[PDB]
Amino acid sequence: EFAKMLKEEGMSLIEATVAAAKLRLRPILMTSLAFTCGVIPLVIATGAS
Amino acid sequence: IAKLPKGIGYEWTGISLQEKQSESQMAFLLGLSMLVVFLVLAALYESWAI
Amino acid sequence: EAMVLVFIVMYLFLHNVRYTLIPAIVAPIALLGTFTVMLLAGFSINVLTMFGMVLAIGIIVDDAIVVVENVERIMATEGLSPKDATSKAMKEITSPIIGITLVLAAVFLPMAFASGSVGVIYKQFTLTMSVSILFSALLALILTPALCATILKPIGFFAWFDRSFDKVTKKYELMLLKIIKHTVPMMVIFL
Amino acid sequence: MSQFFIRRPVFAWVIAIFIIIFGLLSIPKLPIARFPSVAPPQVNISATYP
Repeated sequence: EFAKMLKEEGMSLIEATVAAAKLRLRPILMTSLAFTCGVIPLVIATGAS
Repeated sequence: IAKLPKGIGYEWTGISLQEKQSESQMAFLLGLSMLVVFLVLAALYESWAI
Repeated sequence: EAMVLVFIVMYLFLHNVRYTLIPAIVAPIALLGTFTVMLLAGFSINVLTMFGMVLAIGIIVDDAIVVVENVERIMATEGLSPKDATSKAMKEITSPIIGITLVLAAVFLPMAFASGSVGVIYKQFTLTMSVSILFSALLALILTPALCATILKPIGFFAWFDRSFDKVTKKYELMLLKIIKHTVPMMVIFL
Repeated sequence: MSQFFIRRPVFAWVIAIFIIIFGLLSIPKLPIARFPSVAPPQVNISATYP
């Protein structure tokens, strides 16, 4: 979505898409790792059930 | 009744049960009403003091 | 334990207690709202609905994570005050948050209507996750802007993390730029 | 817009307070179990014929 907005602003597809990917690295990694670490206790369960 | 022999219980029925229930919830209802009024006023007047 | 781990990771990335508490408090409120909706609908506490909350822990914060990320970035780069930075961040991120919320809520809807006991199992997760996500979206559009504008103030392992993240971000830029040229080899690998 | 609540923190705080206090009130009144009614209901007709 951010790449679409940037390209519509006037930047070329390569520049717009690469800028959108660069700027949104931290949100994506942060919100993926939050979920990944949240489910670790499920994976490493070692007792009943 | 508390002085009666052990193993004997008592129950309130009819009007008595309703009267007991009515006085059981008085404090909670009063507090909830006050809290709702406080929250409404805080929402309206943008402040935690008024 | 999932809540604790999510808080730990948010701390290890944001580096500040405030920045982590702004999104962290959202999850308990969303879960309380889901409990209210469960009472209204007629659901109950059980292993399935609680595994639903465990899975939701991670996703019901993402909107607050994004809003705090953007406000932090604006404050760091443009040097704006918390209020102006928050306003600009919201202006930028409003649409993405609505899109993510609606998509993530809609993905779970089909499972609920499945027939059989499998459908019964699916309904618990669907209700829990969808209600939690919808409540989190409201709490991120409503409360988080105000908290960021108000509580936040103008402004070891953390410095190393920042430097390494900048380096890997530049490396990602370079790698992605290299990859763009080789589009057809990329598509064949995807296939 | 979302700009409404940036300048009105009290109104978002009271909304959050309402949600928290309704959820806390609701939790005690919810049943607790292991699994839901996730099995086909069964009804038995028993007939004794000498």
